[PDB]
Amino acid sequence: TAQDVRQLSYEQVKGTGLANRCPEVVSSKGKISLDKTKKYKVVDLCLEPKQFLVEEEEFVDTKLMTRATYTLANIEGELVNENGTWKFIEKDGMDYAATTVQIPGGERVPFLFSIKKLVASLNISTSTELGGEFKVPSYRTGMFLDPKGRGMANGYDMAVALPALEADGAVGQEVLRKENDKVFQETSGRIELAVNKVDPTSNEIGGVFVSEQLSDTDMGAKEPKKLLLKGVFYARILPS
Amino acid sequence: WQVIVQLVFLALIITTGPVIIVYLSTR
Amino acid sequence: LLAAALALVAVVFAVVLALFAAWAA
Amino acid sequence: MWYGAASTPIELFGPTRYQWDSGYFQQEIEKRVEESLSNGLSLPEAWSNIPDKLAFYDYIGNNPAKGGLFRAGPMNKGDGIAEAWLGHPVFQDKEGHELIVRRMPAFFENFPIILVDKDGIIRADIPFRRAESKYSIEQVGVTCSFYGGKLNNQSFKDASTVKKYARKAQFGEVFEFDRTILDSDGVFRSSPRGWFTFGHANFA
Amino acid sequence: EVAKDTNGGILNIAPEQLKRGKRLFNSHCSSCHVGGITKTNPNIGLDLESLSLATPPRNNLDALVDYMKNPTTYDGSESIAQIHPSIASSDIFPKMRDLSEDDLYAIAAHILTQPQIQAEKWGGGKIYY
Amino acid sequence: QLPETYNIFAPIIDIMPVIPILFLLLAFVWQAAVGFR
Amino acid sequence: LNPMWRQGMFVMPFMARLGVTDSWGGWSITGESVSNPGLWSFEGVALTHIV
Amino acid sequence: GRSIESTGFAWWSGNARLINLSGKLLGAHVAHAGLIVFWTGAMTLFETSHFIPEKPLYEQGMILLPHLATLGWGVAPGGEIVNTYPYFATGVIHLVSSAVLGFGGIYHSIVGPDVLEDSFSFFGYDWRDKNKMTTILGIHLILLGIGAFLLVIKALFIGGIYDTWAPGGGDIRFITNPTLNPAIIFSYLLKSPFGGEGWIVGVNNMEDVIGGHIWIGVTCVIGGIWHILTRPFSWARRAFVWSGEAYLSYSLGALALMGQTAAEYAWYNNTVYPSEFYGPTAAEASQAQAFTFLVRDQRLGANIASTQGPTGLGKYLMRSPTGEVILGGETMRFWDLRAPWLEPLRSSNGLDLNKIKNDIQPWQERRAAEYMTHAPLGSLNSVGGVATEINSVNYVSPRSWLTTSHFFLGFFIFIGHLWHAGRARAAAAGFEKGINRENEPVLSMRPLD
Amino acid sequence: MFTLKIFVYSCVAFFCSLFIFGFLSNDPSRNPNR
Amino acid sequence: MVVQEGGYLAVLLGVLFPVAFLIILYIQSEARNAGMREAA
Amino acid sequence: MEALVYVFLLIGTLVVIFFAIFFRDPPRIA
Amino acid sequence: RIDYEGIGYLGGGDKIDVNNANVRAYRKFPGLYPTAAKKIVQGGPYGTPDDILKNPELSERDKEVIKKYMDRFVALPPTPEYFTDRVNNGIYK
Ligand code: CLA
Ligand code: CLA
Ligand code: CLA
Ligand code: CLA
Ligand SMILES: CC1=C(/C=C/C(C)=C/C=C/C(C)=C/C=C/C=C(C)/C=C/C=C(C)/C=C/C2=C(C)CCCC2(C)C)C(C)(C)CCC1
Ligand SMILES: CC1=C(/C=C/C(C)=C/C=C/C(C)=C/C=C/C=C(C)/C=C/C=C(C)/C=C/C2=C(C)CCCC2(C)C)C(C)(C)CCC1
Ligand SMILES: CC1=C(/C=C/C(C)=C\C=C/C(C)=C/C=C/C=C(C)/C=C/C=C(C)/C=C/C2=C(C)CCCC2(C)C)C(C)(C)CCC1
Ligand SMILES: [Ca+2]
Repeated sequence: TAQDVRQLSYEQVKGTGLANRCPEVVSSKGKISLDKTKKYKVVDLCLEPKQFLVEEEEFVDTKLMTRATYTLANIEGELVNENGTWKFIEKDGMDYAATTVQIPGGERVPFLFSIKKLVASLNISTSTELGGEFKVPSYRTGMFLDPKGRGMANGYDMAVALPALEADGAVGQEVLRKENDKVFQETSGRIELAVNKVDPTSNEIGGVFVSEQLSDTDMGAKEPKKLLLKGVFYARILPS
Repeated sequence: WQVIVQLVFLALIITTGPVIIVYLSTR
Repeated sequence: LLAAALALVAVVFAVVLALFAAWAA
Repeated sequence: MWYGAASTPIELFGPTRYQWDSGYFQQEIEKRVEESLSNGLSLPEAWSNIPDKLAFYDYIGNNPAKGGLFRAGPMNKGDGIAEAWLGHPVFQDKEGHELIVRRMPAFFENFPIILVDKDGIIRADIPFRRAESKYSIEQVGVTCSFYGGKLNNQSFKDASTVKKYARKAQFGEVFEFDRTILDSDGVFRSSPRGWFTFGHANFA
Repeated sequence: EVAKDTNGGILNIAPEQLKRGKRLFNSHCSSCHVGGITKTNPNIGLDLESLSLATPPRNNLDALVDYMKNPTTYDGSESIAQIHPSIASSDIFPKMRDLSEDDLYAIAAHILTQPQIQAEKWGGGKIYY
Repeated sequence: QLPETYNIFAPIIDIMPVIPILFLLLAFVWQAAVGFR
Repeated sequence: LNPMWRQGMFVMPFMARLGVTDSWGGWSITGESVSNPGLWSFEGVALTHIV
Repeated sequence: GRSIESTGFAWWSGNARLINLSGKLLGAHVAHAGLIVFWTGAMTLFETSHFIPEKPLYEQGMILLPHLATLGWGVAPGGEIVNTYPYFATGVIHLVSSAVLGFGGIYHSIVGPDVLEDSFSFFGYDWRDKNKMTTILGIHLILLGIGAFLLVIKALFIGGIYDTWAPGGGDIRFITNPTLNPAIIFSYLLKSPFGGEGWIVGVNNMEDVIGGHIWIGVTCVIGGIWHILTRPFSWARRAFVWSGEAYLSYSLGALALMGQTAAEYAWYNNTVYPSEFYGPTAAEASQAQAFTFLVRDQRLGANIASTQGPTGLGKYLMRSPTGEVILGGETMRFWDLRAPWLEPLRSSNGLDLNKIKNDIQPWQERRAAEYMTHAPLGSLNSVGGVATEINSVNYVSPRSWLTTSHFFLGFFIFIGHLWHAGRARAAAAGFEKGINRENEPVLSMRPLD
Repeated sequence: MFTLKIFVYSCVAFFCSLFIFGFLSNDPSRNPNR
Repeated sequence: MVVQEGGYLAVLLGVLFPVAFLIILYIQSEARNAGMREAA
Repeated sequence: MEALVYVFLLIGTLVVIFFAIFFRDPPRIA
Repeated sequence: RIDYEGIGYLGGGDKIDVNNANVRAYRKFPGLYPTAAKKIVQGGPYGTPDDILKNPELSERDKEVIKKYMDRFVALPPTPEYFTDRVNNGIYK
């Protein structure tokens, strides 16, 4: 489908929804050679979720609120054989996407579908599998402000709408401390791709991915929820 | 010195209207 | 998009159009 | 009622907005303290002679022009019931300049925290934007020492506590507050003076 | 009353030149340098302090006119004539085709005289509007 | 600019587009001259 | 630190302004302690107004 | 009649005295046309007189010259105004013609006969004569068709038209293969006016423009012939009010609609309105800012495809609701923009990240800077920039002038449509002068409750 | 979602047709002076 | 949401005390009206 | 649950309007 | 956070926290902006300021200028709040 996408024009794709879909590989035979001496590089890495599960106190199905803006693409990485084991080290690309789902009851669960700083060991054929750990930055960053003008790197440092509360010694606005002390909370979801299609002529791989991950905390005001993404992936092998 | 030319031309046009009216008002 | 939409639209429109055509007659 | 008179005492109806405007009580307290210094007494000994009542008058929470039309109840429903005078906080930089926190005017529901010296020059503040700031207490290095009151002769050098007492300082003198008894909502209410003036002006 | 060169050259400027310089600045610079911040890159403005900390320091008339002739990065390590309007690139920046040396010196005169009369306002931004 | 020839006709052209407005105004003059308006 | 004007009293200061400063409870808003204000305490003023 | 006693209308409503006077009415129309052509000529000569060679058109307050430049007169590749003489030519022609039309106007208004039905029979008419009206309508329709074919001829054979999408930057081009396919053209016609669609304003190539004018030329000619050689059917005769005021109201509604459409063309389209001449659109300028700082920050060593903004969305690059890779920030609303300086970087799935990383050209950066610094924002006294901006740049984009003015016009013209349509109905039925005291309809009606 | 679209389209076409063909039914004759 | 409880009372009392007032007047008004229209 | 009170007041107003329209005393010509 | 000890090293002070400060801060020292600042940020973070010079893809010009202002640098522990905005921190004018 990569050739198909190549043949398509912008006006033919714009609005259809194809722009958020990962290419397919119509071949389940052959193998991609990997000399353990030469360095490689995985390029055009595109995951496309299909399933978003949010665990409740088992994982339950949700409803997507943010439409077709969730797929990661053009992500870039070094494929280096370290001490015999094959390692993929994610670098550049569109390796994150803020998406919001809705669990039963109506509660919105926003999260940052991230694959940043991924280190994935390889265990390339249709039996090859890619598994591994990754960093998920804070959903909001330092300059972001809450509805009362409070943030990490800027904003008010107190509940400015309550001057009579912030007026006595000791306590204080210490109550509202939990909401006045914005925290950048890096977490970790942890993925696990799994190939299934390999085209040796075009050196393209694709197949299933599973990913696990951890999610939005409102700058340290609420507890995060575990989210579950079930999808397809695509990539290409390019020599260094 | 261009301003004077502009204002003279302006004066002539502006006056051109009412003059035609006055002229025909006599007849 | 689908043929069903055009079918229904043209159907209702043709119905009311015929009603009007009878009136005009 | 609003401007004050011999028939509207501040002990019965509360202080006026103009007393906060002119720093009436503030100037008085400074005068008494300096007089005590002339008598040979030290600074904390001078401030310790200051009554809690006078210090209470110099607090913006008792300013009748800081309330709201639909903020119902007594003033204690706002900041709470006044427990102690903490004493007078004196701010100083690393050079020893006596810094004063810019007092909140009655017009402003909120006010940026700015610590200014004797010549009205900005020496410290609490920055909105953190990056490229050049007056933060973490950078300038400011200390707060209380004279008189409950926190008498206590010094604070850590940036956190200094910033704390700075916000609180923009509201005038600092006091203790019981906000459990009446479940105070943390917002300022007007005095009987204010309500009277409002009601009677509109009725007029 | 500005700096002519890096050697301490000082020459007074009459309001005729200030007028021509202001007009030409507003005609050729004064988007971005609408007001001598820099809308296309606020990191490098026309404020006195930023000018003095450049290499070479554009704190003087000759350096400014030199910049208008052949502009460089803030560290002077590279040319930016293909991105920034100049005499050297008046072929792709046609608005620069009608500027003489007197014009460049007038514009520079304006830029250097502004921080002396408006103080913090020049290169200050919306803060001081 | 204008061709060098018709250069001399610059100020007059500066007044040329303002003429239709005058016509509007002229209507009122005409009316006031008659007895109406 | 908790006088009448901090407590939302609206008719109290008017009773206080003209002499009625004592209560039958044995207290005063001046801080003193009375044992018998007589008829014209706050409560007395209230009850007489009711009658 | 030229009095209240003789006509019933006052000096204000003075112009209504011309409703049944064919001669003086014709004089009014001709004189008015004279005023239009007058303004065209005079203003064109004004713009030519005030024009400065080495400045963009949109910096000099030009609205007429951009039209001529769009048609392909005196333009060099890129949108450089080299020859300003054909503009002078058109201006002069229009002006002199204005002398002719003016003479005719004054003649038929004052000198000639009031009624053209007496001395003549071809130029005379009764408003209630349907056949004559459809004949005139047909003639003028044929004229309009001829005009459309004039544009077509000019673009196909005589030099061509300025194409901003031309392979090599904006340049005049002769349209070799116009679009005659009905699927495409009428695909424009039956398309939504909402975001990403744009109805007929979303036309982005001169092939479709000129082909569209071929279609509209054929349609206008065939329709003209149709109305000249036929009479209105029964249903139309029953459905319409047949009087001068009614026709006036119809044309008013039409012109209101057209006014709105033109305002939208000026505001969103950059094909028939090249940004080289008219300046950038709002969309184009916002996208230009995002592009500009994307480039600046990428040059400073930031991986823009991975740069997380305060919200969690892409700071420079994100996705549109349908998946396309777009510029981040507020300009996410403007992701439907198509500009010749950006489309080189466009791929199948939107913006090509590789081309963004590697193949961004200096001229593109110059375009982005220029356009984001010449956004269509400015005050009434032509102070350029946002409302809080200070007095330095004298600038208001031509797009703003055109769009606002034509909204004003279209609006009041719609008001006029309501007014005259209503009065047409009331005058036709016979109660436009008040309620008959002896025939009050309500009094002959059963009460509501 | 498609059935909803069909429904709404049906309604719109219906009322629009009634409007258009309704106003074509000799509306100027609908006056008290007829 | 932490609201002022008295509000409830205020509102209802407010709303219901004139409402009743109006209704009272109206109905007696009409009664009298009827009487007068009847004996005419 | 002030929402209950708001809904009540709105419904009250709308009801008042409804009865003001369809239960008005008819105007009678002199 | 409410409190940050290394605020002064973000541009408004005499010294620069190489691990957290924005590129704009390096405009304080002639020669560093934009190239040296770019390479510095792109090569961070560092355990010690001197580690800056251990960065490949640094020209000799870069290393010269950087030494000078080596006396001008500090390496505080990297906090992601500022680290994420080392190029664009939402500040313009
Ligand atoms: C196709 C355009 C067109 C045409 C041919 C007519 C024709 C007519 N209109 Mg009409 N009208 C139009 C558009 C048009 N209208 C529009 C767009 C509106 C909405 C604003 C109206 C609103 C309107 C009303 C309300 C009335 C008419 C009436 C009439 C009749 C007499 C008009 C008259 O004597 O003018 C007289 C002209 C004037 C008094 C001049 C007034 C100038 C205006 C108020 C200022 C406009 C500002 C201008 C743009 C520039 C400002 C000047 C500044 C430079 C100093 C006549 C049949 C009358 C009617 O029904 O009689 C049968 C009537 O009462 N019109
Ligand atoms: C389609 C109409 C249109 C448009 C879009 C423009 C656009 C432009 N003109 Mg232009 N012009 C026009 C018609 C138009 N003009 C006409 C008809 C004339 C003949 C008088 C001129 C004469 C002219 C000159 C001489 C000049 C321009 C200039 C300009 C530029 C700056 C405009 C400016 O400062 O506006 C100022 C805007 C206003 C004063 C606003 C007018 C107020 C409106 C009409 C509302 C008032 C009416 C009132 C509310 C109506 C009452 C309603 C009633 C019905 C109840 C700009 C490109 C200048 C330029 O830079 O050119 C190189 C310039 O020097 N124009
Ligand atoms: C076959 C008969 C005939 C013809 C050829 C015309 C032709 C014309 N009439 Mg007309 N008219 C007619 C019968 C006719 N009329 C009748 C019976 C009446 C009722 C009395 C009128 C009433 C009438 C009025 C009231 C007005 C006109 C106007 C016009 C002109 C439109 C100009 C324009 O912008 O159009 C669009 C223009 C184009 C699309 C450009 C190309 C048009 C053609 C190809 C050439 C145009 C050149 C030039 C304008 C005149 C030459 C035309 C001629 C050679 C066919 C045009 C010259 C208007 C005008 O301004 O007249 C001067 C106007 O206001 N007519
Ligand atoms: C110059 C403009 C013009 C004008 C004023 C007229 C005027 C007229 N034509 Mg006509 N016509 C024209 C051009 C014109 N025509 C052209 C160019 C053609 C084709 C070559 C025709 C073909 C034509 C035929 C075949 C017939 C008429 C008829 C009529 C008469 C009845 C009008 C009617 O009921 O419309 C009402 C029209 C409609 C309800 C049609 C709706 C239009 C559809 C839905 C397409 C529009 C959708 C579009 C995509 C969206 C537009 C956006 C907008 C809604 C905002 C009337 C005198 C009739 C008549 O009486 O016989 C002479 C008749 O039978 N005309
Ligand atoms: C009806 C009427 C009216 C109106 C009227 C009108 C509107 C008229 C118009 C008229 C017109 C509309 C006219 C026109 C004219 C034009 C002309 C007369 C032109 C001329 C031209 C020229 C002169 C040119 C010259 C030149 C050249 C050749 C080129 C170069 C430059 C120069 C400039 C040198 C009124 C309301 C008032 C009232 C009365 C009646
Ligand atoms: C050139 C061009 C083109 C084309 C265009 C065209 C082709 C158009 C057409 C158009 C058309 C084709 C239009 C039409 C329209 C229509 C209308 C607008 C209608 C209206 C109607 C009416 C108005 C009616 C009314 C009524 C009713 C409804 C009721 C009854 C009565 C009556 C009848 C009144 C294109 C796009 C390609 C491109 C661009 C350029
Ligand atoms: C083309 C040309 C020419 C021609 C020109 C013309 C055509 C002119 C016209 C002009 C005109 C056409 C003018 C007019 C004017 C008007 C007026 C001046 C009017 C009025 C004013 C006023 C001021 C008024 C006032 C009033 C009244 C009386 C009434 C109402 C009220 C009031 C008070 C508003 C010549 C030969 C130079 C040659 C060159 C070129
Ligand atoms: Ca497998």
